[PDB]
Amino acid sequence: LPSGIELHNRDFLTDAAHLPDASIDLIVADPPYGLGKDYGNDSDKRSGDDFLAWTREWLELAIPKLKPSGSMYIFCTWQYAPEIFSFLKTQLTMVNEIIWDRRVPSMGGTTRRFTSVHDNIGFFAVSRAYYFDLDPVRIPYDADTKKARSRKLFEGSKWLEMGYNPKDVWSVSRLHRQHAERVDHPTQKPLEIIERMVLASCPPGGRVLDPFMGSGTTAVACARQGRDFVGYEINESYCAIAHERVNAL
Amino acid sequence: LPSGIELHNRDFLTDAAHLPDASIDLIVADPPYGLGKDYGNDSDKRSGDDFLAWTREWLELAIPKLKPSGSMYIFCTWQYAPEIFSFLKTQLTMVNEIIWDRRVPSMGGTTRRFTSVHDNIGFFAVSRAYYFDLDPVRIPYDADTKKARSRKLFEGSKWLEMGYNPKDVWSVSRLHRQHAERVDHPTQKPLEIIERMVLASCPPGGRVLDPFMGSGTTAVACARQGRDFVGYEINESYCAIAHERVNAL
DNA sequence: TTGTTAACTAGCCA
DNA sequence: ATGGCTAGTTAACA
DNA sequence: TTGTTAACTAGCCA
DNA sequence: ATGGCTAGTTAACA
Ligand SMILES: Nc1ncnc2c1ncn2[C@@H]1O[C@H](C[C@@H](N)CC[C@H](N)C(=O)O)[C@@H](O)[C@H]1O
Ligand SMILES: Nc1ncnc2c1ncn2[C@@H]1O[C@H](C[C@@H](N)CC[C@H](N)C(=O)O)[C@@H](O)[C@H]1O
Ligand SMILES: OC[C@H]1O[C@@](CO)(O[C@H]2O[C@H](CO)[C@@H](O)[C@H](O)[C@H]2O)[C@@H](O)[C@@H]1O
Ligand SMILES: OC[C@H]1O[C@@](CO)(O[C@H]2O[C@H](CO)[C@@H](O)[C@H](O)[C@H]2O)[C@@H](O)[C@@H]1O
Repeated sequence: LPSGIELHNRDFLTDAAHLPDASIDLIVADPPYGLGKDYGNDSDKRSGDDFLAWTREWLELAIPKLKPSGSMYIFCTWQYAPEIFSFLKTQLTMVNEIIWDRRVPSMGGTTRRFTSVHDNIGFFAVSRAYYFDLDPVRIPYDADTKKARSRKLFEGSKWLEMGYNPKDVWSVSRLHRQHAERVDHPTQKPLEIIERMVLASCPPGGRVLDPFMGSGTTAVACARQGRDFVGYEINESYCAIAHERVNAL
Repeated sequence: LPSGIELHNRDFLTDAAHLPDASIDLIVADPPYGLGKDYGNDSDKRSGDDFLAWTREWLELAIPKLKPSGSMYIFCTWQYAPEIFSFLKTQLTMVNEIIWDRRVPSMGGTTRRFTSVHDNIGFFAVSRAYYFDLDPVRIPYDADTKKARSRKLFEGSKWLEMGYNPKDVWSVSRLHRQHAERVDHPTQKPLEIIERMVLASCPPGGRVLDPFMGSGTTAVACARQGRDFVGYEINESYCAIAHERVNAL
């Protein structure tokens, strides 16, 4: 694999010790949500106080690995977001809560509540001096839409000419099973979302840690965009897929 | 003043005794977020532990008013939601976390974080047997979309023939100052989303409590849908607007 | 145009 | 305390 | 077609 | 301690 792409087929909680502290620029964490999915293991078969307990366990291993300029995005479900976010706010400062609007709702058959269509992303920072560069993640307008938004009072503004902030709600559809990007993983994440996080919060060439990389989506994002990557995945097939994904760019 | 609609220019926290315990079917709470706004008072000038203590205070007076079949929606900001939702999960059960996608981002000037385009809403219930009816709030398809979505596998399905679950992300644009629904209030909530709350979670004839009603958006929703309403707002200018909005029906 | 499917069924009754 | 049966669930990829 | 604005800048310096 | 100054911020209503 490319230079700084480290794919470790190891359990993160037993191998984090090997990771030097204050050595990571960004953590992109998409840990098991506690939703009972089949990852080839029981990672997502915990729930309630056990899952929160386990979530603190790995969080405490990972946080020290952050450089004083580093940041972290952590995916979770509204079912455990308040407790997780509350805990992280005693360790880090929360810069943002990003809502990933997945467009395609979860199935089931319910009629007694609203259907799930968002995941929660918590954007945290070690200190007020965190690295964040908006320019590479700015969304430029097409011609028609730029014409619709332009006004004398805005002419020349950066948001208008270079592009606008993605905001705290990211509308990006889940990857259909037949989507070109899809691989044999149950909980894949659109590269679009992961790349944005990598480009705005990791200095180019910086190091990004993904404690539970699955298909190496973060790896791919770091490969392109030129950034370093350390990642752990217990499932060997996932580690496999990941290598494949990174050895195709 | 229509019958069933009752409006008060008082502090809820001090008049809660007047509200019989277990008399309300739904609480639509759009309380101060803790963001520095000026409602003619300093209610939104609290922050940190001081905001949350006040938040959990009025919450403790409101909850016992909910009948066993009751439910609640509480608007809040990501900056205090994890704490608020964590506290409420110890009292009630959380059925959903609804994201209000405001569409129009907050202004300021930053480039150091993601701009805000969502407020948070916690949907809670006293008991597992909470009232909830989706049919009044199903979103029907237009000829074009129904055609795009229809497949033999889905033909005859309630969600296709009648309309879909609005989901837990609600993309409804904030009300522009020049919008015909806009009245002189700094933080008005679109009736579209308040009405949805009233329709799904309050039986026709039920009583709705809004402890910080502001401009009366919940009063109007109930009036238009045949629900009873009780509301509180310490600012009389706002209270007058609420009278007007209700009376113009 | 179409087959297919994706991190987040649930209330009864037995 | 625990299943299983039912009526029920969408946007977008190929 | 264009004016205008909405629940949530942020760091520096005299 | 405290303004003030800076570079800077969008979709949609009328
Ligand atoms: N202790 C552990 N160490 C490393 N990986 C783990 C551990 N426990 C669970 N996992 C993996 O973490 C992954 C969580 C997934 N959400 C990762 C998905 C990944 N973001 C993707 O886009 O493909 C699963 O594939 C698990 O197998
Ligand atoms: N103790 C209190 N009792 C009643 N109202 C209060 C109290 N404290 C603050 N408020 C009001 O609560 C309101 C909160 C607003 N967000 C209401 C807006 C309302 N949802 C609307 O759509 O117009 C403000 O108008 C405050 O003045
Ligand atoms: O408020 C529901 C919320 O609680 C969670 C964990 O945060 O589950 C806990 O509470 C449930 C209450 O219905 C219990 O069923 C469950 O056993 C307990 O762990 C989430 O499941 C849910 O989002
Ligand atoms: O700090 C950004 C600041 O700009 C404000 C201040 O009024 O307003 C925006 O909209 C105004 C109405 O025309 C413009 O005059 C102003 O230049 C523009 O930035 C607020 O939205 C915001 O706090």
